Amino acid sequence: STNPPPPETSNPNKPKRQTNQLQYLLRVVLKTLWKHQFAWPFQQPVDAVKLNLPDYYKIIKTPMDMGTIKKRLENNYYWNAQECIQDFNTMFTNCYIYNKPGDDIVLMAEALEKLFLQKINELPTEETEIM
Ligand SMILES: CCOC(=O)c1ccc(-c2csc3c(=O)cc(N4CCOCC4)oc23)cc1
Repeated sequence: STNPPPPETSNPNKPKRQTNQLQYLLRVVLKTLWKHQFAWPFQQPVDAVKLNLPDYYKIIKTPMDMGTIKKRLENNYYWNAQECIQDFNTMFTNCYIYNKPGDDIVLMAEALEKLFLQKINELPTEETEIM
């Protein structure tokens, strides 16, 4: 068709780790985002073939979505919280560079992003490890 396989969520070489900030991201930030009115387009990888998105994978070199992010959180895939935050920003900016400003999907991403920036500002200022 063809869609690339979902992004990796497990790191054999890359070391596993957990912090109170990654914990807050999973148990609070992502839980709030997941039930937003506009979460559903971002809950799984973009099926660009079924959606007939021309050149989507030529233009979007790093596909990203909240289902991948959630599983990476559940797999301690991230070293720290800022790494998780980068995947969220990649998901939002993917949508902004691919679509006309002000389109429906862009409005949905913008509203999710606005909620996301609000919740990540509740993150503990100090990072502390977890077993
Ligand atoms: C089977 C039903 O699922 C959906 O309705 C669905 C799922 C994911 C997306 C989505 C996520 S990012 C993104 C993008 O960057 C651009 C497009 N477009 C643009 C051209 O109009 C059409 C959707 O869609 C998406 C959109 C709809």
